Amino acid sequence: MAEAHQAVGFRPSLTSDGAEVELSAPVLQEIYLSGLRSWKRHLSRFWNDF
Repeated sequence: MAEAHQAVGFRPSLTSDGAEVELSAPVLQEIYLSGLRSWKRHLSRFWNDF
């Protein structure tokens, strides 16, 4: 009685979200990585001078 299931089966795997979050992490990660590559050009002055 303490433990019970709504249904024997489970909704479609497609409907379920495999990813832990879907805020936009994948997009954010790509933008951050791309920005870092570009950042080096802007950081060149500081980078050259220890």
